[PDB]
Amino acid sequence: PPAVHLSNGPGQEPIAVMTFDLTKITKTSSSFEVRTWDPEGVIFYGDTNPKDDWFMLGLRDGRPEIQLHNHWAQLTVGAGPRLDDGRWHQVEVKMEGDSVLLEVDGEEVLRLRQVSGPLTSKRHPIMRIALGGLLFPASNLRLPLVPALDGCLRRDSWLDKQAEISASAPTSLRSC
Amino acid sequence: PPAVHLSNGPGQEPIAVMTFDLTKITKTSSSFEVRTWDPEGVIFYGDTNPKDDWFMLGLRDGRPEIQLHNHWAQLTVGAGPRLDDGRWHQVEVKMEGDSVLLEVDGEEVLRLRQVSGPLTSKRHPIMRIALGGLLFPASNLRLPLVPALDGCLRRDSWLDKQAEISASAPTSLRSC
Ligand SMILES: C[C@]12CC[C@H](O)C[C@@H]1CC[C@@H]1[C@@H]2CC[C@]2(C)[C@@H](O)CC[C@@H]12
Ligand SMILES: C[C@]12CC[C@H](O)C[C@@H]1CC[C@@H]1[C@@H]2CC[C@]2(C)[C@@H](O)CC[C@@H]12
Ligand SMILES: [Ca+2]
Ligand SMILES: [Ca+2]
Repeated sequence: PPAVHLSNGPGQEPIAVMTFDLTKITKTSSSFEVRTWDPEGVIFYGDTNPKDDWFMLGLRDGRPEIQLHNHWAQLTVGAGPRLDDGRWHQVEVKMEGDSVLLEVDGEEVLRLRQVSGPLTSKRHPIMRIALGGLLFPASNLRLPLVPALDGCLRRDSWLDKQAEISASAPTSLRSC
Repeated sequence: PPAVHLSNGPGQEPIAVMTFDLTKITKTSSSFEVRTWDPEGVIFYGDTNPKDDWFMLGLRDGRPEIQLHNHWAQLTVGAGPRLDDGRWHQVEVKMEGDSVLLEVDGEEVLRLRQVSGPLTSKRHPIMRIALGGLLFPASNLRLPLVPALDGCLRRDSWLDKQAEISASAPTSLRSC
């Protein structure tokens, strides 16, 4: 299975950005496998607005961390086991009603409840997903961390491929 | 080791309430072991103000759930494995800087960051801890649940015993 490096060069920007049309979404889940020895960094970021409607899944002290900022909630939460042990880990993020669920290696490790309304029914119908980086300065995070994540990603599926509008990459993706 | 039932009668109120003087606190951690087959309910509640400075640790769908409401954050978060398997489980809740940490059976399963300033340096210097129930109607929770927790508690330590002002129990505690 083809795998890509989650950091390019200095690791100051995402390795890829995908844009989706929220009105065409019929699937909200995203899943992938990640391998790394890096204890801190951004796995993926998402927003419909970089100022007040954004989300970030990363690692801090080797463990998953989600920072989220929208009309309903603003939080910085760590959960789950360390993933920086150099082993492949299955990760899944999805919506379940008004909640965001995080599953690691088959187990639910975190459920952020009351954080969102239906996606398709959101104001701005365009969602951006960035891999290995944010779409705003790391210093503007609720809790800053250094975004560079020295790791590999494979078997990824992002939201609903049928709603994907476009995909870009500042620089060509590197294979692991 | 002596153990007590976490629910008395209809399970509409806590089995015990302890009050502490925050200025005398030198230890914030609380720990105990719990056993139960009940998937939903309140393990313990805490506040300095039932309207806008409160906290609740309970179970929903068998898993830990924390609801917290204060000047800095307002959240409803689920995390960790199910604990309603009828086996004894070690649980520890403590402050680590501005974060609230939750450990289950020796493992950190949840860290709510940026949710609080130093306790000793809080406005109202009195904190109440209630076991097996809340100090306000369940309907006023951020996300209501039925508080009755049919389970047993033992080996409990609450905050700093040297700062404990008093302890009450609506009805006499029952042994498991
Ligand atoms: C977590 C989700 C959904 C599951 C999907 O698998 C990944 C995306 C990333 C973007 C999140 C969105 C949930 C809703 C958010 C928090 C909006 O309020 C602002 C950014 C959005
Ligand atoms: C979680 C803590 C601390 C660890 C201790 O072991 C238990 C108590 C319960 C009460 C919490 C407090 C943390 C600060 C809170 C959220 C205040 O803002 C309002 C209620 C307080
Ligand atoms: Ca890193
Ligand atoms: Ca119950």
